[PDB]
Amino acid sequence: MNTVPFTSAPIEVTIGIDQYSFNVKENQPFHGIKDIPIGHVHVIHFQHADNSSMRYGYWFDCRMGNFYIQYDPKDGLYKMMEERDGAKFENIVHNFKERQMMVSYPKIDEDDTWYNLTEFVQMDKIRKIVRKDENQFSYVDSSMTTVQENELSDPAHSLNYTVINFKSREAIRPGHEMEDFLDKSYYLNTVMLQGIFKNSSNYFGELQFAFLNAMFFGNYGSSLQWHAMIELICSSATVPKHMLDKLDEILYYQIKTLPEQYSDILLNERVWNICLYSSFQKNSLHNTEKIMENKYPELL
Amino acid sequence: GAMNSSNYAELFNNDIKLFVDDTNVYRVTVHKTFEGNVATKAINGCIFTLNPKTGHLFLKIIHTSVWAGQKRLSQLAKWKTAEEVSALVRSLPKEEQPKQIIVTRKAMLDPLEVHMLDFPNIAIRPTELRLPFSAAMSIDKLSDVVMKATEPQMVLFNIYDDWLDRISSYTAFSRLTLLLRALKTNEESAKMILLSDPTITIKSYHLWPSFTDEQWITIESQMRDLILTEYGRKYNV
Ligand SMILES: CN(CC(N)=O)Cc1cccc(Cl)c1
Repeated sequence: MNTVPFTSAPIEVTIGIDQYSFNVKENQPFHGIKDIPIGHVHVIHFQHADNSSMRYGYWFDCRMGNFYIQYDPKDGLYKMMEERDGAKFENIVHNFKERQMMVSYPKIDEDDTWYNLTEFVQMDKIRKIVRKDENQFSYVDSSMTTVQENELSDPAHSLNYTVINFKSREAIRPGHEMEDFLDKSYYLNTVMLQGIFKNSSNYFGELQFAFLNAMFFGNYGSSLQWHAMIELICSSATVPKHMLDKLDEILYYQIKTLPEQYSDILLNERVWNICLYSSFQKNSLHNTEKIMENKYPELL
Repeated sequence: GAMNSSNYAELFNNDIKLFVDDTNVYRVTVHKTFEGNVATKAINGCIFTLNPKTGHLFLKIIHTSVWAGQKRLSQLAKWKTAEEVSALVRSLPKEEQPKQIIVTRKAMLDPLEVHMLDFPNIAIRPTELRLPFSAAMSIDKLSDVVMKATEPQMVLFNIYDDWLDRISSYTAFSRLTLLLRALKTNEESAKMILLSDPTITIKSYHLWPSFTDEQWITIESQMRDLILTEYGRKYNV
């Protein structure tokens, strides 16, 4: 069980840790989050009480270092930092734990939600999408644009998701124009899976990371990426059966976790109707179709 | 963006552009089978690709053999159209290639865009105008070359005959669209108007009769009357 301790909480803020959230008052004696499960990536995220604009947060894996949060009054945000002195950090954490100044990651034992949402997400792949090599953790916020968005303006602050474009030479083999546009299997299986991602686990990891950034930060370019990666599979006539079964589980837990009040903005009507009802895979996503129909029948 | 009444005069500027109409690519007769079911038989079709500034028409004849053994023919027809338009562009010298291609039906946008990926600087545009190019097969010489074709073939015409010696492109296109709209709304009457006077002939190298300026004004008036009427005979007004 790992711990992300906090120097202080000088400004009133709603703090999220994965799918959980709690409110901290201005100058409340809060000193961090303990009992964080080992084996998964995690995200700790912030929304200030005075500017609900800019949700921001940090992806991290406690196996990669000892991380803490300290509020910077110049830049005006809670910053994640790495402590290289293990003795000092373990001692600070033990002192905070003894004084019961930490909240406990409130995982129900029966609950596999976070595992199911992060099954294929790896910290090393996150660090290639979010390039800041001097840190072991990754900052994301509501406003960061994607490489693809930038092409249509600061590169150091971009989300380097894999560019997917259905009307591109990468997607369309000369001489197979109609074939490749109407059945994207070659673009999925040769270009993306064999060529770029190398395996379906890495593809699903980026898909899952894109969804989580959309949900936690309202990051619009991440929502675009998530839907594009869904659409590429659903629009392929030839998909390994293990991938279709895994996609159904992935999407089921994503739809299950989405806040009902955000389904209006976070769910693209065209993609989902195409994917569940017109695409080659209209009959291959039974669990996802069932939850979508019982939870968001309006969109459809 | 889309071509509409507001940006109409762009058609006659000096940027090369082509209209593409796919209406007559996939043509069938519907008939009954011996068992009393319904079947279709394809007949030869054509792509209508027109430079509205110069009158140059590239009429690619689509021979029924291209459909043999294929499924979903109405869908395939759009992709075949886009393949042939792309091949035409590639066949033209660089200085003759269009800067824009305007498709008369929006369902041609994606097929043509995908086939033209190698030409990122050629804009593919829809239009809000309801152009009457489907009536091109009511022009006797065009229908005749399409029906007689025994294999795929490209035939070149000037759809304005020699009109540009005496009138501007704007006026020529307006005359063409009037003639075609008439032929589309009441083909028999329209053709009666054009041919009623035996002494006005069609030159061997032309599509339409050799009217004088004064006779074109009368003809054009007769076509507008026909269109208004039919619009009455239709809506009863
Ligand atoms: C005390 N250092 C600041 C310093 N560099 O002296 C910050 C800090 C590190 C680790 C855990 C917590 Cl919560 C606080």
